[PDB]
Amino acid sequence: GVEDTKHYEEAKKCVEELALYLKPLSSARGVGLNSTTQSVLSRPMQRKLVTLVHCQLVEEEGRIRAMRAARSLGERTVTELILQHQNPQQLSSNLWAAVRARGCQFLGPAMQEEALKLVLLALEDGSALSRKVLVLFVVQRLEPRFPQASKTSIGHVVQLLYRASCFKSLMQLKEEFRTYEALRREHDSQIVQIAMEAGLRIAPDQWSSLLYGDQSHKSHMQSIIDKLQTPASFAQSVQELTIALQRTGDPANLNRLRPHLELLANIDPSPDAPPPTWEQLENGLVAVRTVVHGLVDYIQNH
RNA sequence: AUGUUUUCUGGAAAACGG
RNA sequence: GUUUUCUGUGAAAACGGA
Ligand SMILES: [Cl-]
Ligand SMILES: [Cl-]
Ligand SMILES: [Cl-]
Ligand SMILES: [Cl-]
Ligand SMILES: [Cl-]
Ligand SMILES: [Cl-]
Ligand SMILES: [Cl-]
Ligand SMILES: [Cl-]
Repeated sequence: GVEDTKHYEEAKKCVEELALYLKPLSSARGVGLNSTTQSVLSRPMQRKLVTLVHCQLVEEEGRIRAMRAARSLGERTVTELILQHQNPQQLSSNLWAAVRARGCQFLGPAMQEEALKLVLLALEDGSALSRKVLVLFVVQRLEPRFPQASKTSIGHVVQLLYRASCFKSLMQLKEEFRTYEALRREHDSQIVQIAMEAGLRIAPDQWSSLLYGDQSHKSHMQSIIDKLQTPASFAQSVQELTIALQRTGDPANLNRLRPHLELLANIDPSPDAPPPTWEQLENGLVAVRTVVHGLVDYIQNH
């Protein structure tokens, strides 16, 4: 076209403004005291900003890299927004409330492990049992050992495996889930998905505490989280931030960032992606400037 | 990072088959 | 080609020396 240069100039201006947030004080948490002048931008955010800033927008290859970098920055931004907004003291309560609202339940690390191993004792041979019969089998063995357990709560553990698509009036375990390691993984993954859909962001260390009551299942939880990551993850995470914000009313109007974030999520990150037009380059960089500006402002004020 | 872990990603050997 | 044992390389991600 002949607007190519003009698009370049706007794109360059966006990147210039973003680069200012990497300067030692521009993103300070608070200027009241030297001890609080640390940047609000996490190490991943700073890495991803440096990567974008380094893109040569005067070369096609540089423009392709800038779009990938804009997408990566925007996806991390949603996570940072959720994390800053998130109330650590209400986290476990919001998690179990989300689980229980779906008629599911996590009885606790020792009780849940036992419930699942009992389900396997009944079903690992391929038997197809009615729900009432399976629940009864589990309750008769579990309840004397864990008096807090009940027929109602075991039914909820069974519903969680059901909602996790582990089965198939009659319940039969899929062949792939007829071992404890496989069944437990799918169970754990379902809880993580419930948490994410509730707008929660929980790290592998805390997941290990919540689901296992120790710190020796971090890599396992990290594995689960990573297998849930797809190209659709960024767009869904935008909708999940919305849930998190509605839990408290969104006084900062973070919801205004939605269209910009959704534009970024629509960026095709694959290497077989056609280079961006100049228009797409400008729009993408405006969007990522707007959201990073949004994040920094949110943290510095809240 | 000559640090920890995770996701995706391609060769050796053993036995068998044809 | 099937099954088993053992193992490459690269890209990316989280944690993180801070
Ligand atoms: Cl340039
Ligand atoms: Cl470049
Ligand atoms: Cl919260
Ligand atoms: Cl829910
Ligand atoms: Cl629960
Ligand atoms: Cl327990
Ligand atoms: Cl713990
Ligand atoms: Cl671990």
